[PDB]
Parts: sequence; C-alpha cells; structure tokens
Amino acid sequence: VLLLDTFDFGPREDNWFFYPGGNIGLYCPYSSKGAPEEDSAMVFVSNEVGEHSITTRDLSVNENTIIQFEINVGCSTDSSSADPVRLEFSRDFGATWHLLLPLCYHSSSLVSSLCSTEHHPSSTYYAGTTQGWRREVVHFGKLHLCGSVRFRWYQGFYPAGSQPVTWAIDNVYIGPQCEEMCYGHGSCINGTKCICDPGYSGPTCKISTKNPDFLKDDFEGQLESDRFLLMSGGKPSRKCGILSSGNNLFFNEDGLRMLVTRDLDLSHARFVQFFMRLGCGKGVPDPRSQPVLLQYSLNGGLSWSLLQEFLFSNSSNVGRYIALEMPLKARSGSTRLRWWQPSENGHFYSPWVIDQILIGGNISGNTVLEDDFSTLDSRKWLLHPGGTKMPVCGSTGDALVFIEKASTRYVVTTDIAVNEDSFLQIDFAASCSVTDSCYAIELEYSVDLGLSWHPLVRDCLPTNVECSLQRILVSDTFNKWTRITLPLPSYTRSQATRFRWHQPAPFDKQQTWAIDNVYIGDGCLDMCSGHGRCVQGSCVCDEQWGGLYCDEPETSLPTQLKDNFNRAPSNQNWLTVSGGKLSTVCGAVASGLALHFSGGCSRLLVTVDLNLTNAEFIQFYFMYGCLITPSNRNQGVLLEYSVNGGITWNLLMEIFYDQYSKPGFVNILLPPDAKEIATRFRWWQPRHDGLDQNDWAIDNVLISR
Ligand SMILES: *[C@@H]1O[C@H](CO)[C@@H](O[C@@H]2O[C@H](CO)[C@@H](O[C@@H]3O[C@H](CO)[C@@H](O)[C@H](O)[C@@H]3O)[C@H](O)[C@H]2NC(C)=O)[C@H](O)[C@H]1NC(C)=O
Ligand SMILES: *[C@@H]1O[C@H](CO)[C@@H](O[C@@H]2O[C@H](CO)[C@@H](O)[C@H](O)[C@H]2NC(C)=O)[C@H](O)[C@H]1NC(C)=O
Ligand SMILES: *[C@@H]1O[C@H](CO)[C@@H](O)[C@H](O)[C@H]1NC(C)=O
Ligand SMILES: *[C@@H]1O[C@H](CO)[C@@H](O)[C@H](O)[C@H]1NC(C)=O
Ligand SMILES: [Ca+2]
Ligand SMILES: [Ca+2]
Ligand SMILES: [Ca+2]
Ligand SMILES: [Ca+2]
Ligand SMILES: [Zn+2]
Ligand SMILES: [Zn+2]
Repeated sequence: VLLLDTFDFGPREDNWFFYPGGNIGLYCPYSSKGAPEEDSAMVFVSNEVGEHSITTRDLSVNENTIIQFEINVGCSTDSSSADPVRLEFSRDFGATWHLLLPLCYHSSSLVSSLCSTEHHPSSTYYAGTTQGWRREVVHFGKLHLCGSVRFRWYQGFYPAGSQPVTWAIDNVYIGPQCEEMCYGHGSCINGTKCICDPGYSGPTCKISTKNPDFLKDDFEGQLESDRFLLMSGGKPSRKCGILSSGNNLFFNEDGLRMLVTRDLDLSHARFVQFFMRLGCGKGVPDPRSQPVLLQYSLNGGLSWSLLQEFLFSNSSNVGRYIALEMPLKARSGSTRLRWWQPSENGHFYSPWVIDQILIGGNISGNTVLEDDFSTLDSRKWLLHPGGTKMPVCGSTGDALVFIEKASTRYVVTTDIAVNEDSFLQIDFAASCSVTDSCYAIELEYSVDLGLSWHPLVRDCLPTNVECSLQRILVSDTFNKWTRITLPLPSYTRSQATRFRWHQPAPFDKQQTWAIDNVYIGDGCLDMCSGHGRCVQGSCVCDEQWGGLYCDEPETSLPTQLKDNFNRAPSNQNWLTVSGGKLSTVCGAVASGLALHFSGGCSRLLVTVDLNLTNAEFIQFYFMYGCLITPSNRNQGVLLEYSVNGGITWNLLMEIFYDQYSKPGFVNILLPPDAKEIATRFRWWQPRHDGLDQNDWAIDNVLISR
C-alpha cells in the first residue's frame, strides 16, 4: 500500500508533497451515497489565488498498481471544457508531467503511443460532466509505468480575479489492485478488500442482483433516472430534431460528451435501436467532427468494446433510424452501453442529437405477441408516435388510438419468431364517421430490426393481371371496429420479424385510426375459422358461433340467398356494402332499382355465410359503365368465395371489364369446394379511377338450386 487518504481527519501529512489551493471541507455532499462522516474531502474553491493542484510524494509503482479516487468537478450539469482536472504523473521528481491515461482513439503512426484497441477518454475530468461524485480507477498494466513515480491532480494557475470551476477529490488509493478489480463494482482497499457497490456482494463484488432486461428513453420524461449513469453534455431539446414531436437529447456543449446506461441484463437481448442526427446545419458537417462511438462494458466500465463508430458525413446531418443486433459477447447479466464522442481538448466541431433509445428484445424464440391495450407495455410496442392508450368508437376497454394533432403516426411492434403457422389478427377502426375522407393505413413488416419496412400484403390479383402493396385497412370498410385476419406470408418468416402500422405523411388530422385486440402468433388452429379471436392459445368465438375453433354456427345458416335490390340491402343477406347504393341511373339492369357501385373509395359487396352443401348455382344481372365505362382489365370486378369466414378467398369469376355495356345475365354452377356448410361470396373492384368512374351495377342475385 503506497497511499491512502480519506481526508476524514485532515490530510495525512506524509502522503502529499503539495496542495496549493486545497483546503479540507465538504463539496457537493447531498447526492453522495457515502456516509456523512466520510464527506470530508480536499476542496479546491474557485477563488483561491495561484496554483490549484495536489501532488503525491514519490511512490514505487508496478504493473499491478492502481490509482483509485472519487472526484467532483463543478457540482452541476453545466458542461464546459474550461479548467478541467488532469491526473498526471512525473518520472523526474516533478520537472515534467504527462497525463496518466492518454486519450485513445485513432493514433498517428508518426508518434510513440501507448493506445491499443480500446477507445477511451483521457484522465481528464471536465466541469459539468455529472452533478454527483464518481469513482475513477486507472490500472497501470497497459501504461509501461514501473519504478519511482509521483502523481498529481492538476487544474491550473489562477491570478486574482480568476474564477475557475471548483472541484474536490476524496478517498484516494494508490497501491496493488484488488482481485478481479472488484469486477468494477466496488472500491479496492489495499488490494486485499473490496467494498462493494449497492446490489453487488461477495469478496470481489461478483454476484449481482437481477438487472433490468430492457431500457427505454424517449427523453420526454425525467433526465435523472436509474436508466443512465452518465449523461454528460446532453440536454433535452427540440432543436436539431429528428422526430416531429417531443424532445431529443442534444449535445451542443464543450467538455465531455458521453451517455452511459446503467448495467442491464442483456443475456437474451436482441437489439439496441435509436434515432441519431450527426450535424444540424444545411451544408456539409465540418470534416474535423469526431465520430460518435457506441461501446459496451461487461465489467462496470473497467474496459469497453466497440459496437459501432458513427461518422459525420455529407448525409449524417439528417435524422436517421439506427438499429444493431446485440452481439453474443455483449450478452451478459451485467452489460452497460455508452455513446461517446471523443475530443482531445473538450472542443467539438459539430453538435448531434440522439432520440428514442430502446435496448432489449428477446432471442428465446417467442412466437406470440398479443394485447388488449389495458396497458401499453414499452417492451411490446417499441414506437408509437401520434398514438395514445384510450377508448375510441365504442372500443372494448382502451385501444391504441391516433387522434391527436400529429405529423407522424405509426406504431412498431417488438420482434417475434414467425413460422408457417403464424397469422396476424387485429381489430382496426378509422374515424368512426368523424370524416368521410377516403384513406388507408399501411401494414408493413421488417426482418431487419426496422432498417427496412415492406408492405405485408402485396398487390396480387388472383387473375394475375396486376402483380408485383394492396390497401387493406381502408376508412370506409373499416370506418368502425372491424376485425382482419391474415395468414402471414412466407417472406415474413424469420426468427425476428416485427410489424408496423404506418399512416404515410402527408395526412390530415381528422384522418384518425386505432388498433385493439391484437394477436400475432401461431396459436389456436384454423385462425379461429373467421368467427373468433385467438386469446392466449384459445379461440374466443363471436356471438352466434361456437366449437373449439369457432366453426359451429349456433343457428342454422341460410341455404339460399335472393335479393332483387328493391329495398335497402339487409344484414340478413349482406355483411358488407361499400361504395354501392340503390339507384335507377343504370336503367333496368333486371328491374327497378339496382345496387350501383360508383363510390370514390372501396367498392365491395360481401354476403353472409350460407350453407351451400346442396345449392347448385349463383346468378345475377350485371352492368358496367352506367356512368363511365371501365378503361382497363384490372378494373374488372372479381367474384370470389370464402369457406373460412372471409380469411382467404377463391376466384370464381372475373367479370370482364369491357363486357356488360348492356345489362347481361350471369349464371355459374357452384364448384365442389364452394359447396360447404359455411360459405360467403364477394364482388369487389380492385381498381377504379374514382368517384363515378368505371362504375358497375348488380341486380337480382340468386344463390340457390
Ligand atoms: C345444410 O343445408 C342442408 C340443405 O341443403 C340441410 O339438409 C337438410 O336438413 C333439413 C333439416 O332442417 C331437412 O329438412 C327436412 O326435410 C324433410 C323431408 O321430408 C321434412 O319432412 C322436414 O320437415 C324437414 O323439412 C332436409 O331433409 C335436409 N336435406 C338434405 C339434402 O339432407 C343440412 O341440415 C344443412 N347442414 C348443416 C350443417 O346445418
Ligand atoms: C423471453 O421469451 C421467452 C419465450 O420463449 C420467455 O420464456 C417463457 O416464459 C413463459 C412464462 O410466462 C413460459 O410459459 C415459457 O415456458 C417460457 N419458455 C422458455 C423457453 O423459458 C421469457 O420469459 C422471455 N423473457 C422475458 C424476461 O420476458
Ligand atoms: C490499508 O493500509 C493502511 C496503511 O496505512 C492501513 O492504515 C489501513 O488500516 C488498511 N486498511 C485495511 C482495511 O486493511
Ligand atoms: C462531401 O463534401 C465534401 C466537400 O463539400 C466533398 O469534397 C466530399 O467528397 C463529399 N463526400 C462524398 C463522399 O460525396
Ligand atoms: Ca472523505
Ligand atoms: Ca423524444
Ligand atoms: Ca382493448
Ligand atoms: Ca332490382
Ligand atoms: Zn476505432
Ligand atoms: Zn409505410
């Protein structure tokens, strides 16, 4: 043991050669977790004239020597490069001095350097790095420091009228390291004893209480939390924004720029993701701008490994979504991450912003994500700009609702494993008759942690006239709460697929929407037959439906359907009528009124489910172009049937676009697989040129024998 001083008496006389400007006292004690009696420290107050520093006697050091101490510079978060404290050593009895730990980033080959692979700041302690005291430890193993050396904490020389930042040090230990360096979770005493930090225990502070397996900061909440151990140089701001609403964390000061997380349980973590903007101006960022380094530590910050360097470039000055998979080596019960932008002097050439930090996920193979939105769990719903947990449109409890004024509206799920048995099933609503606007909400998937998003359902006509997104969540058909069930296509299969509901900008405030009763997974069977919802691996049937998978009607289905369309379409015959209304515009199609589809949005007609086991035919009268004739083949109405409650459809007839300029009669013999105990029909027009364009009419439907 070479040197120990707690300053709790006064200073130990033999320890120190000099301490100009230093006086025993208290500095910034009220955050400190240490005992009150221990708060006595060596303080260097701003107004002291002359040198501000403290120098040790000459000591004999070796590769196993550490310097360990606690420091507070400035008792604030007002970050500054002015008058930092430098920890230095001298090999010539104080004639010359050098930083004990150099700044290590990318070293020149023209010079002698001790830096190796690990990127780290120097033993320089800047004002406004943190309000709290902190422990620093420097190990000599890498420093080629052996023999007689003296050390100093040095700030500067200050004439009268100077006002450098006040600082203080405490609990200085210089001597042999402790075993395992106390795993970076304790203070070493004499190399023989570890004094463990809270939540760490045992001889070497190896054993940890469980750490959280998830971190979120959107910077809309508190800036003092258990989430970050350091937030040096970052302030909440709306400047240099990335997202359309809310604060970001903004680095626009000098000194240290370093954001350090608490220790996390990342043993099953999949990802770190965040938004970042490197540079805030219209031109190209200054080429001297130093990169933001993302690093991790397994040992309480004793050593750091690189995840990614993010360089300033001609394109970096636009907000960007960033996501990385958590590598195996970073996955432990106790891993912290940091974002650090190096600088040799505490000066920076550009600001930067970070926002919406999420760390977590789960690599253990989970195949199910479900929610009724009784709560909004951040671990399941990663991003939801514009979205609020609240009731709307007579929802079952709360829903996730996009109603407030916003420039961005989307919601992203966490990742799940998707396989051949996977399906997506949600309730969705648009504006609930608040607006009559025609709009759609995109449903998308990513297999790369949100780096790219692709439409879940592709434009693919069963006629193969058009094939390559298909608008599904549309505001007329889904005006009020409506269920959709989609088998997940092969291209979505992976061990980590996530989903996004996206309202592309620009959109109007009144074009609102919501989701509820979400199930994405491979449970239940038959996707509940179109007549129920999967809840915790069990089908919950709609009213009037029963059986294990909701395939059994409580009351016998009709065996025929007939409609002359001389009265308003009835829910006894029709489940859906969008874009169609009874009129005489077509003349007689069969007779009197016809159901005329000329709406500017969806044009869709769906029957109730029918028992067609013994039925023989479907027939109807049909006309195109009562107003404007269809201009191409993809505008042909498709007649399809479903035997699974509208989940999947089978083409029966393409009602060819350039036919039926005069009313015609269609008579089709039902195929075997359309003759089931529960089957529905739909007429839908995949494309049209809008209101009163490429219109069609139907009359005298008969599905019978
Ligand atoms: C699906 O629909 C078929 C009809 O195509 C149903 O089969 C029919 O079931 C009814 C019972 O409600 C039987 O009706 C009875 O017919 C006798 C004939 O003399 C009459 O005396 C009774 O008063 C009554 O009307 C009918 O025989 C039978 N037809 C056939 C071809 O079997 C069937 O029940 C339906 N399936 C499901 C799953 O509900
Ligand atoms: C990570 O995901 C896995 C899912 O594979 C979770 O482990 C399951 O947890 C539930 C508890 O409700 C059990 O019913 C399963 O039997 C567990 N399976 C396995 C393989 O252990 C795990 O809980 C998730 N981690 C966290 C912390 O949420
Ligand atoms: C550490 O060594 C110093 C030598 O000055 C001694 O005063 C102190 O009691 C020792 N501490 C422990 C806990 O061994
Ligand atoms: C970015 O801008 C600088 C100066 O405007 C230019 O010289 C440089 O080549 C640009 N970078 C790239 C790769 O386009
Ligand atoms: Ca003390
Ligand atoms: Ca934010
Ligand atoms: Ca709900
Ligand atoms: Ca009619
Ligand atoms: Zn590097
Ligand atoms: Zn999109």
